Amino acid sequence: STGSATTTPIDSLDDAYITPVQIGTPAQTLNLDFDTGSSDLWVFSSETTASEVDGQTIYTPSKSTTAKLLSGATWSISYGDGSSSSGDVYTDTVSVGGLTVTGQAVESAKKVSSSFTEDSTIDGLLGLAFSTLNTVSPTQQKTFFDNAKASLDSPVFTADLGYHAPGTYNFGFIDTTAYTGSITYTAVSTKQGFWEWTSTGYAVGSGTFKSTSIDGIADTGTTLLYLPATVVSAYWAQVSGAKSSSSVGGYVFPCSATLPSFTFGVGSARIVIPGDYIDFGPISTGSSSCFGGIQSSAGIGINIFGDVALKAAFVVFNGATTPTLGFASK
Repeated sequence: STGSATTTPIDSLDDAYITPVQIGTPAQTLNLDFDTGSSDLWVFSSETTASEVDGQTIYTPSKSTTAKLLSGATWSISYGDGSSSSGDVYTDTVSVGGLTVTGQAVESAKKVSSSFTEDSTIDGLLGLAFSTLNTVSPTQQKTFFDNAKASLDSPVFTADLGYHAPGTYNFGFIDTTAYTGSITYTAVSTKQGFWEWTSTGYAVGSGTFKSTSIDGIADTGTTLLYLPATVVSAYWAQVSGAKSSSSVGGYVFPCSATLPSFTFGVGSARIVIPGDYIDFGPISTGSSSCFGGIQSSAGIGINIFGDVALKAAFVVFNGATTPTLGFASK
């Protein structure tokens, strides 16, 4: 089997991408944030505290003839940005782009943190990291991909995120028309439950490539590119007037600037992030100070190749017995 679904930016900045997902019978379509940095499929629901729902579409398990309460199971998650959610668990039929999993754990939120409530465009998350990170207790549950894998034509999914435009998540096949050149594959460590890999270095604009190992995660659920402070300083030093602002929370730059590109290495291959992809717009409405798309990871504990990096590439998440990642230009 295969599946293919379009993923759409939630706003004009590409702050996140939403993909329609069919849950239950008859289908209830919710727009979920596909997140290769986490491993829970959780949704706003008829069980979510009413004051914490503000425009999201909800899953109502009582209206699904295939929903079954997973007795005794609860979940609770906290994300790297400080947001969180928790609740109980159903199993139900879940379909993405024509690919159907029966008995998928659907984690129904009883509580969500304010950042989720305040984002009416995201109805929940669909985790695509390794199932070892799934938070369901006392019996950990499998991700949608883990449940589908054996049925897929090939045990892979691909992320093809658009810049200021829709893109595609495919399951079970590699669309050879969706990229240019070849796909360069690179080793993955699953020891932390992430799609963790090592970039071979970077360049700023037309500058020379610096060969240096940068361990990080491929994370579709993180907006920005978070890299070591040395790398980030080298980038922003090429933007007149850019500076790190403690009060804003990162590097800012004059909105009048033209940003240089940023290149990262994948083995001997190179992925070029155009400068425009690094512009996240005014820090507040009407400001002439703009927020940068490359930020320091120093306070995180891990480097994160988020959407800023991934949308410059066609990315293969190869879930073979020994997982690997592939990157192609497009």
